[PDB]
Amino acid sequence: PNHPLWYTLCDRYGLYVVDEANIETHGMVPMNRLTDDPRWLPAMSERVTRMVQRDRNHPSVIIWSLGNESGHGANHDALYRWIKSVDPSRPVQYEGGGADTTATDIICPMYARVDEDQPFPAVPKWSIKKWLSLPGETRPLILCEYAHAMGNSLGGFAKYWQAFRQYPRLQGGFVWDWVDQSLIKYDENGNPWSAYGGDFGDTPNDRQFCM
Amino acid sequence: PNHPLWYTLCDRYGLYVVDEANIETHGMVPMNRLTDDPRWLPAMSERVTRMVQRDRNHPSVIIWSLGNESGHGANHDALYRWIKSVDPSRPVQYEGGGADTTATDIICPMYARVDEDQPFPAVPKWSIKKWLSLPGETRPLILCEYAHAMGNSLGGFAKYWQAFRQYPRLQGGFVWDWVDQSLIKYDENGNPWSAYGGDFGDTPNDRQFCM
Ligand code: NA
Ligand code: NA
Ligand code: NA
Ligand code: NA
Repeated sequence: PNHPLWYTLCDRYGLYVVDEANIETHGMVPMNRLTDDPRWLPAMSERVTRMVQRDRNHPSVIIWSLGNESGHGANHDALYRWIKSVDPSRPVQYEGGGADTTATDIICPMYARVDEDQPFPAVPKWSIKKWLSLPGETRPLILCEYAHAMGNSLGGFAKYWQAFRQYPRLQGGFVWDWVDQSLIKYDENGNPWSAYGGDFGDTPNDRQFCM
Repeated sequence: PNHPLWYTLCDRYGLYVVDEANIETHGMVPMNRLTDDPRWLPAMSERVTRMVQRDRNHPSVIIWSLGNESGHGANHDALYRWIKSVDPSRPVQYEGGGADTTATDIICPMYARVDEDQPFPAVPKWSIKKWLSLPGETRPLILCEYAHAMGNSLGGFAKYWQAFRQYPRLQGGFVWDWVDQSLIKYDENGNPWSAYGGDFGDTPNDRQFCM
């Protein structure tokens, strides 16, 4: 959840917002180790419930998200249902556990490609065109993350947009991402420069992946 | 419906058969002028019911077809339901009226392309990939006709098969078609030559379109 003024500004200038609970357990092995554990349900519930309690009156918020990269666990299903029960006015989405679980109203993959399947074990990233028409599938598809804009990037961006326009149920996506997470450091002469992972003695680090 | 030996040969050699009622009113304006008319229901009914009565014991017959290129009329819906009642063991398909009407268990377009939409008024031929995922659409898609093999043709055949293999609900199609409908004529020396439309003084005719 963002600074409260953000939602007010989105209300007034006009931007659709996905409000997302402060839950990410990416580093766990497997990714759902905590989110499938009922002992972590209380901590998780608070991050979801208190977000909804705060932001539910903002028109800009159109979709609730259960967090990010925390696999798929029983705690997600419980909290998905909690939100649907308390606020039926907004769809709930969540990408974890393969982007099309029982904890999401929207197929919301990250970095699924337009035409190319990436058939990973358990959590495949289908071609977005293909994903829509899998046997039994009826949900809209909106990429929670796509077109990773790291450095000299966004090659093939046009391919996504051609598909979005051609396919009714391909309803767009959210580019990753808005702003380089660089930090200003100063050299011996007091001149500013842009720093990334590792430049503060931080180790282990993931270098330029923050930009 | 074919010569009765055909189904016995398909039973024994092993080919899947779509058995199709002898009903085509292609030249009507509009195409459903007769098939929407209750006065033509008795005539149409006999072409459907007597085919089913003749051929229902052949295992090679896996799908019933209501005919071809006759638009979509109320008579089709009635006969669709008749078959579903008397023989629940086989799906019923029919392409007329846009290939995805209420008279068909299978989206069965003719000459719908793999990636390119042809948005004709009333009876669009969507890209087959796009067609599967149209809002609310759940049926399998099998082209009743595709890859028109007229003369030097079948360009882009691989594009269909790549799509068929990638998309579970794209379950193939029937190439148009098996054999050239050329006829034998003889020159002054008794030498045979292949003839097409118009070669018999027949007019109006559609020339080489029979091949
Ligand atoms: Na779309
Ligand atoms: Na990053
Ligand atoms: Na297929
Ligand atoms: Na022809």
